[PDB]
Order: sequence, then structure tokens, then C-alpha cells
Amino acid sequence: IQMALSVCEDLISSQVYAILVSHPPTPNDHFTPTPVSYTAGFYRIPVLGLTTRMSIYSDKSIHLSFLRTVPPYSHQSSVWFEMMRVYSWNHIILLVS
Amino acid sequence: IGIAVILVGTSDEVAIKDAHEKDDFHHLSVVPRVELVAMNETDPKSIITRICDLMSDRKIQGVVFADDTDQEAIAQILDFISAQTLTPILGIHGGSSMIMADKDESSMFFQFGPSIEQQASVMLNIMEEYDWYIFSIVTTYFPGYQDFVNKIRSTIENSFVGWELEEVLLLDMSLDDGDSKIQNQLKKLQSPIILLYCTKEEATYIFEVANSVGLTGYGYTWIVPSLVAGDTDTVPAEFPTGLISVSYDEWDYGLPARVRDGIAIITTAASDMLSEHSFIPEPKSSCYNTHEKRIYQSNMLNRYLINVTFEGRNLSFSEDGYQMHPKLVIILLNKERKWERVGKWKDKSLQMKYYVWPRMDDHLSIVTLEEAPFVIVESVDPLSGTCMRNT
Amino acid sequence: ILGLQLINGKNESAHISDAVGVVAQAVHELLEKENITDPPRGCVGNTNI
Amino acid sequence: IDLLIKLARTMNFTYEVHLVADGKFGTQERVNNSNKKEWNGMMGELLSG
Ligand SMILES: *[C@@H]1O[C@H](CO)[C@@H](O)[C@H](O)[C@H]1NC(C)=O
Repeated sequence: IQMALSVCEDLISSQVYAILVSHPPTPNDHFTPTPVSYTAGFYRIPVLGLTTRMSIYSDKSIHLSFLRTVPPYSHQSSVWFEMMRVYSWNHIILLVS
Repeated sequence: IGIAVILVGTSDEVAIKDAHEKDDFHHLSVVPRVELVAMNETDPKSIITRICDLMSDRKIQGVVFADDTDQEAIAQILDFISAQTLTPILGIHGGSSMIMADKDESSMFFQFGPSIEQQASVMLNIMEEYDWYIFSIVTTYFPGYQDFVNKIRSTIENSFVGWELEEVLLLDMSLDDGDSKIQNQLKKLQSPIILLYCTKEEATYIFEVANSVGLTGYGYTWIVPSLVAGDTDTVPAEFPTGLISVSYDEWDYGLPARVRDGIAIITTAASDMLSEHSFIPEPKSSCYNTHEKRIYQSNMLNRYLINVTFEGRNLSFSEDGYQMHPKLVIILLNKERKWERVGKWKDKSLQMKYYVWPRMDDHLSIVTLEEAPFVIVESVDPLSGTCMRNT
Repeated sequence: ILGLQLINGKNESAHISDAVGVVAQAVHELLEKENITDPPRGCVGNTNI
Repeated sequence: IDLLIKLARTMNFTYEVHLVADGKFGTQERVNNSNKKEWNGMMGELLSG
């Protein structure tokens, strides 16, 4: 609720340059980075993501002003290829949502 | 179901006010609460505040948003209200016109305007009509290129028409000192038709390199999507004459017209639920208490909100949330640095005024007569719209 | 299960030091050129990027 | 089929013979409602698994 307002009267009213996201208390949720990258996203105010594990904040077509200090879940595919590159695996079947 | 027509900027609210009040069909409870708040909703605080007091004051269950400025991501913040709440919101014009790539699974958003996939298919239809089968693609790291190329690639792959695709370039100005990194590859282009996908700001820059190499003037025809055009009035004076682009119709589909059909879509869809529900969904008249206000979910409305036909023309939205059959217009840059309308695209049909291309001396007409093995004419192929092979 | 995890990625308390390190060292070059603008003032008063 | 018998014995693999449905050797042809050329006959029965 307040996240929509949590940037106007208390964050960008105090001459902010960059905004640091929080970490949701429940790990299996992503409400935390959605509003900061929306209100400040179209304000051209960069937002740094320190606990944003989802891969949605990786296009910048939406969430234009967003930086992340942790690679998302989708980057696990980058190491997987190198992981089977050392075990010579070639016949794999992906099981994704 | 109250509908709040929200329009901001420098426009005519009375035209919206008069048109909205003239409900064509009274068989459904339109009850349009047209607040028409003219206050500039550019700031998030203005728009987010007014939405939940509009729902508080009038107990509305529907909003239609209109805008005049660019507002490249005012739909991004608008989608957040749709996701957090459950009241459908339909874009009309302005900052909600551009199609968002991906939204929330529960996003109650439906925009007016073709998607990138639709913009990729219409350009090919132009190419099919004029038989420019040989083409090349230049793109950037901008999102949607993985979809723009894929739509082109899928259509080209396994086709009766002998398409010729080569030299796919995936470099732009994002890389530092890229001036020497784009000239070497730009010299590899040889097709007369080049398909471009970039940003309007870099579109002028990317042509400056092309002009330096010499891929400009006559003999080369380039096609660009809607977002590259940006604004018809804003001509950067850098785009070459002959830049043919496709964009949503900003002239014919006027703002009073948009609300007329737009306000109809939500009313007929919501009233369809009341036939099978007999209970109008009532989200809490506030922008708080979302934990307890989301129990009475009305996602069944969304499942059939897309499939809606009004006055014969089907205004159905795609599942991703883009118009299925939009009224696209083809725009071309003449020699006077002004965008010129060419033709209209709808119902998978490409009809345009110029039956032949106005390119002109490398373009010489030839008059021939249908006689003998010297010249033979039999028919045209209507299955795909192309004439034939080896003819 | 040949699973996979990450190290030093959940140290959110220690993450901000690196998080502030890059931006603080980035404003040094930010305020080192011409026409360096000012961040938007307030919410309602400001109206554009 | 005789050549198949000698091919299977010297390769250690079991075979089940099933004929085509349409009965054509294989070619690429247009389909109604847009071009979308597809293989028919053996070739369609080999690329489709
Ligand atoms: C063929 O396979 C069978 C069992 O699978 C066994 O006789 C042997 O592995 C093979 N015989 C050959 C290659 O002669």
C-alpha cells in the first residue's frame, strides 16, 4: 500500500540520487522491488537491487532504472552449461515452469 | 459498474465528456462516473491517490486512462495498480499506448495498440505486396529483438515465397567506442531492403554510420517499427527519405472515439458476468487492505474480458494484453521531412493507395504487349499475395 | 541431488558496503562534466524525467 | 527387407517395421490456409518422430 507513496513524500522529497531495495521477510516473494523500480523507474532515478533474485528485472524495457547486486535465478543456466562442460554431458532435458 | 474516464495533459475534456454521456445502448448499467480529472497525473502521487478515492467516493469497478505526453512508463506504474487491486484498467491514448512486454499474472491491464509481433507481420505484408523478397535485419540489444527477429524468422522459415534473409546485425551504440565496431559489419549489408529495430535516439545515430558508409539514398528502402518513429510531428531531420514505418493511427482514431468504444468494452464484459454470477464484484473502496480485499477475486471476468465484440468490429485483446486486430497505419517519410500516410492495415489485409512504389534515373518504365512466347501473362497467385517465381 | 547455491550473496548487511561503494565512486565522475542536473524535487511538483 | 536383416544382425538393434499412412515417398508441399510447407509421406513420418 504505502510503497506507491513510500517514494514521494519521504524519498524523492529529500533529494535522492539512488534507491536501495529491501529484502522481503518471506524469501518466496517479490513485492519488495516492484514499486521502487516503478515510481523511480519512470522518474529516471536508478534503483539498486540487493535481494532481487527474480529474473523479471533483467530486460529494462520495463523496470528501466534498476541495478542488481545479485545475479537472478536465470543466470544459473550460465554455470549449468559450464557444469556439464566438465562432465561431458550432452543429452539434457529442461523442466521449467 | 462505475467507469472513471481519466485524461491528463492539454486536450479537450468536454469532447470526452459529451461523447461519454451519449450511451448508445442502455440495456446495461454503464453508469459512467466520468470524473475527467484534468490534473497532470505525471507524478505517481497524483495518479495513485486519485484512483483509490475515485473507488472510495463512487464505488466504481472500472477505470479507463488517457494521456497526452510521452510517459514511456506511466503504463508500468499503472500496471502496478491493476496487479495490486483487481479492478480492470484499459488504456486509451498517450502514455498507455505503448505495449508493455510482460505484466503480472494477475495484471488487469489491456492497452490500445499493436504489439511488436503485429508490427513485424505488417511490414512483411508490405514486402509481400511489392515483391522485395530479399531483405536484411539490423537490430540492437533493446528487448523485443529476441521476439521481433523470431516473428520474422518464423514467418520466413518454410514458406512458399522465396524469401532471402541474411546479414542479421545485433550491435548498437551501447558499447563504448562502437563507431569502429559497427562500420565493419555495416559494409556487409547488400540487400536493397533493411529491417531495423532500435530506439528513436539511436535510429538517427545508426543512420549516420550508414550514411558515411553509403547505405542511403535511392536503391535502399528501410522499414522501422512504431517506437522508432516516436512522434510524427517530431522529425529528427536525420532519417532518409523513404523510411516507411508502421504505427498506431493517431489521426482517425480520435480521443472521443477511443472512449466511446473503450468504455463499451468493459461494460459489456462485466455485465456478462452478472448473467452467470448474479453478484457484482465489489473490491474494497480503498487502496489499502489488499490482503482482505483480494478474497473476492474476479479473474473469471478477465478470462472473457478479452473476447468482446462491439458494433461488428471485434476489439478483442490478446492474452498477453495487446489488441488482436488493431487499426495500423503505414507512414512514409517523403522528401519534405514530414511523415506521410500511405495505407491502412486491418483484418490481415494490407490496402494502400500507392499500387506501385514512388521510387524514381534508375527507375524506368517499360511498356510491353502480351503476345507470343516473346511475352506471356497467365494469372497472379492469390494464395500468398505474391505474383510467382521466375517471373 | 547435484544442487546449486551461491556464496556471499545473502550477506545483505555486508552487501550495502559494496552497493554504496560503486555508487559513491560513481558520483565522482557524475559531478565531473558539464550540465550536471539536479535530482527531482518532491513528487507532485516535479512532472518529468 | 533382406538387406535390413543383414543390417540388423551386424548392428545389435531391434527393429519393428511399420508402413506409411498416406503412401507417398516424400516431398515438400503447401498446405491450405497460408503456405507453411510441410513434409508428407516418409519424410513427415521421420521428422515428426
Ligand atoms: C550384441 O548384443 C548382445 C546382447 O545385447 C550380445 O550378444 C553382445 O553384446 C553383442 N554381440 C555381438 C556384438 O556380436
